[PDB]
Amino acid sequence: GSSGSSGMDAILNYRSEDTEDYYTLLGCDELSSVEQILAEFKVRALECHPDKHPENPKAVETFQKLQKAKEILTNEESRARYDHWRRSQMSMPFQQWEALNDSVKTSGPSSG
Repeated sequence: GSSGSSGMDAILNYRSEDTEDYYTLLGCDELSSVEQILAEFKVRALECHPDKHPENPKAVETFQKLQKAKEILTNEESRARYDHWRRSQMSMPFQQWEALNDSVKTSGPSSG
């Protein structure tokens, strides 16, 4: 004989997340390696690429935060600084601090 049929697993969790964590953007952590951090950035970035979806401008943002974070992480030097700022939970955002580190002068006027 021959019979059988099953597949009632129609349960998924695609909830959203309201947070601005450079680590969340790529869904990785200190454990994740550079190679991987890039792979996810490519798929996650392409899946929401602006060029592809010219009708959806907002997308640009998602790609802007994906390319930025991916960089700050990919580089052990830049990342190292990020973590430090976290453990210190400074009042100002990493962005600001970053500038201070490089130079104690006004760097990057374009904010938005």
